[PDB]
Amino acid sequence: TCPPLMLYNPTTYQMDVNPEGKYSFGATCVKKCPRNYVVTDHGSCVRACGADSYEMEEDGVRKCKKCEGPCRKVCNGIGIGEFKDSLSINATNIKHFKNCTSISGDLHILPVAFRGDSFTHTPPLDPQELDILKTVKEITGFLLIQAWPENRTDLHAFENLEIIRGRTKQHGQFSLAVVSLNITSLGLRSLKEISDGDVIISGNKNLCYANTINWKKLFGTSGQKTKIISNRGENSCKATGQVCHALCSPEGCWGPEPRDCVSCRNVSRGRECVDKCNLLEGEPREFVENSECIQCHPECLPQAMNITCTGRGPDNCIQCAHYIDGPHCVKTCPAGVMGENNTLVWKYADAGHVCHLCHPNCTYGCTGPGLEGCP
Amino acid sequence: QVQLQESGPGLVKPSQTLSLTCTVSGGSISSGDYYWSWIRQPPGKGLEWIGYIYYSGSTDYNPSLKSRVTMSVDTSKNQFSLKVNSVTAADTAVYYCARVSIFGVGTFDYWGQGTLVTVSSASTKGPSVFPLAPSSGTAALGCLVKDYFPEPVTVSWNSGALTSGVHTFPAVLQSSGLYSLSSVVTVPSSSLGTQTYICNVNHKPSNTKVDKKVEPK
Amino acid sequence: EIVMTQSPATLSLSPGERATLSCRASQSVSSYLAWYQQKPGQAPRLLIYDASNRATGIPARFSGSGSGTDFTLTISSLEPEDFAVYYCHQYGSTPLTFGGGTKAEIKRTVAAPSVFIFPPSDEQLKSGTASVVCLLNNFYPREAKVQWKVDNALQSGNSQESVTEQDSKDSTYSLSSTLTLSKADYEKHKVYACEVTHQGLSSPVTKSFNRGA
Ligand SMILES: *[C@@H]1O[C@H](CO)[C@@H](O[C@@H]2O[C@H](CO)[C@@H](O[C@@H]3O[C@H](CO)[C@@H](O)[C@H](O)[C@@H]3O)[C@H](O)[C@H]2NC(C)=O)[C@H](O)[C@H]1NC(C)=O
Ligand SMILES: *C1O[C@H](CO)[C@@H](O[C@@H]2O[C@H](CO)[C@@H](O)[C@H](O)[C@H]2NC(C)=O)[C@H](O)[C@H]1NC(C)=O
Ligand SMILES: *[C@@H]1O[C@H](CO)[C@@H](O[C@@H]2O[C@H](CO)[C@@H](O)[C@H](O)[C@H]2NC(C)=O)[C@H](O)[C@H]1NC(C)=O
Ligand SMILES: *[C@@H]1O[C@H](CO)[C@@H](O)[C@H](O)[C@H]1NC(C)=O
Repeated sequence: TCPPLMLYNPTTYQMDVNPEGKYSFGATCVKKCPRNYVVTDHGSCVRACGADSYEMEEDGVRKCKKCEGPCRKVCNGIGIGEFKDSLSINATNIKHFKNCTSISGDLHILPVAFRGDSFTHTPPLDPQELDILKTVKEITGFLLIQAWPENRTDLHAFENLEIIRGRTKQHGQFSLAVVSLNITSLGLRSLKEISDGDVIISGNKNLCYANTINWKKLFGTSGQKTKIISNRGENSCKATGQVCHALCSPEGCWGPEPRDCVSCRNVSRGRECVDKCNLLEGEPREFVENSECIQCHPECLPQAMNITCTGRGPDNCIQCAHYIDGPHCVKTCPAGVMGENNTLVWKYADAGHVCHLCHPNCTYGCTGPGLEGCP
Repeated sequence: QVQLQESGPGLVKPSQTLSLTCTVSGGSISSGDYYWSWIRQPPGKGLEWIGYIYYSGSTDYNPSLKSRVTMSVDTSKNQFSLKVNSVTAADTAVYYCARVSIFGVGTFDYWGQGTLVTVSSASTKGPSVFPLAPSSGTAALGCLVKDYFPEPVTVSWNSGALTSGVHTFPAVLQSSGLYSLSSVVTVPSSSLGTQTYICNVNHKPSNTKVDKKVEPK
Repeated sequence: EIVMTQSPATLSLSPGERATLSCRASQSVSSYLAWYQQKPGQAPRLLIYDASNRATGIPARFSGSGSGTDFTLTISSLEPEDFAVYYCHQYGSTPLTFGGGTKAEIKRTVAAPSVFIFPPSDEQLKSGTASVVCLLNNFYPREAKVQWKVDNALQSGNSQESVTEQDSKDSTYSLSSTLTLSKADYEKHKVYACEVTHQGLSSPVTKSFNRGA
């Protein structure tokens, strides 16, 4: 391969960024998969986009990036697929989801379900294999849970579903429904957009929280009825304090484990509420911003005194568990690194500060600026 | 089309057990569109909600009722059913079975007829259907239903076709620890002779159901 | 539980006039609330659910109204055929509770106690006892004390009366008392007499017969 981007330039100090030699996978350093073909992530230049992961066209050029991850499989059913006319999921049949991103049309965990059906040769569903299924993050049609195995306590398997699109409803109005289950917190930590249709949380009855949500906030339409009905009365709920986390924003929660928060009383850490941040006390490294609680660069050096990060990204931070290099605190100092006008530089290694340049070719490890470097 | 007939025991002995059965005319008990429920009403009072049952386990009963009830659902005869055990002096009332609609109204929308059940010691009694031929310009005959327990007695004239201008007085707790009540209908004085009246009386706890034809005095 | 406190117990009003009714729920039932109507002998009839909407169809005059902890039943202009006890009925939080009631009675003119007096029988006394029953269609209003006269003087109390509820189609009443007596004491007198004391007459009317005759 000829060089992608540029090659170690010595002002930026990060193999940047243009041009030199071109690109290809067609076994020909030119440019660039003309009309025909796309381009791999790894600086190739292929055709048909590397199944995992997808295509994309920033700046009219057809790069092809990483799915991150699950990739996106849209599935269908129940009745039709797949699937085809069939009460709830069962039991069979649930297997037809492994790796469903999001799954057009509705979905019923009805209890003719785990019960098993004979009448149609169908073993009870295993609560286990109901975690199929956290691969799901969207629903075109609607959720409809009237069965749910009662030594569960939330809608766990449904913990990554982000969205209940419109798009069809249980009866001609009603997009999410959770009629009379045994659980105790909805457990819908990733659903914050019910596109359209109505929520009805009927007769749950050990069911705390789930009426602290400001529902309208998730509703992308006009007359969005949320009918919270016959449930665990909020004193029953106050008497345990299945109250939202102390640590939780005024906004809400869905369980009580802080992760179950809606937005945070203090700051957040990457999916779950937190006390305060670690920018000052080590542990993942850490440093605040926008109230999220981002870690530091791997190559930073902590401190009782100082803080360890002025921000995200490698360079800007307080010190260095591997030398330094202009701004850029390098993990391992470059050595044999080509090119730029054909040069495999070739830089190291003065103590206290950064790396200094070598003298021609030297694939061997060369010291000072003077001469005595390469025998 | 749909309807919730309450059925079974008139009397129950104390410390013994109430069980009643509801049923389900024009609709398939077994679907998530409905909680099927029970409320009772101590005679002279507000309704008290008991509990209910979805088409899969999930009952929820009234804490009030102190763990005594349970519900359940024979799907054969397409019905569902009460028991209250430990029935007391104060359990005595009228049990309504009724339907809730979740997706409709979230509420009771069809109740059945309502059934009586008196909790109590001894002991059943069919009555006697004495006629009340009148004696004097538009007349009034009647029936006397006496020596009977338990209240409810149900009277009627010409099998529900002498409806109009009829008055069935409330309960009478005569000291005879028995019950009685007086039932009358005002006809045109003229022609007692012609549109005649056997009074279709009945007390269904006991197995009695007799209609004495009120002949003129 | 989560107490409904219907007020005010008892409401007599009179035709085409506005009727105004209300629970205060002990904690907020958001909107989850429905109103009902027990007419004697039958029971309930859901009328409004959620505040607010009338089922299908209850009569448009039926109205309510309310969110939070205080809601209101407004019957708009009352029939006679509005004679019932009316009920609150929450569904927000198990346990479901109803309110206290409100008995709603409708005031009419005043009518006249049209009395009848039918004597005991053989099919009655040929067992062991028998009882002479005196009537009382089809009058108004409430309080209206009886008077009994078995061949002669007094009175008082061992013979018993049973009142209906306000009639469904004119809001009259209807009463009935029973001189009972063993086949020996309603035997050992000749012609027992009825008298009623009625405000819609002058004139405590005596209407009776000899047995018989
Ligand atoms: C468990 O899932 C299975 C599918 O996993 C369901 O069994 C299915 O039952 C359906 C009813 O729609 C069968 O349809 C039939 O199609 C045949 C030809 O295939 C036709 O002769 C009939 O008209 C009939 O309707 C379908 O074959 C079958 N799916 C398969 C292939 O297994 C079942 O309902 C699920 N159990 C429940 C209640 O969840
Ligand atoms: C669902 O996604 C999984 C990934 O977890 C796919 O399974 C395979 O991954 C394992 C090892 O990671 C291998 O056995 C296979 O080579 C993968 N299959 C591929 C990519 O062809 C799995 O096939 C998917 N399941 C279904 C039902 O399609
Ligand atoms: C249905 O849920 C209720 C609540 O989860 C269960 O009853 C509780 O179970 C826990 C288990 O840690 C007990 O310590 C609680 O105290 C129970 N609640 C009370 C006060 O009754 C029940 O387990 C569930 N149904 C089943 C057995 O699956
Ligand atoms: C929940 O029920 C099943 C038993 O089959 C199992 O997944 C798990 O061990 C159970 N026990 C609990 C309450 O954790």
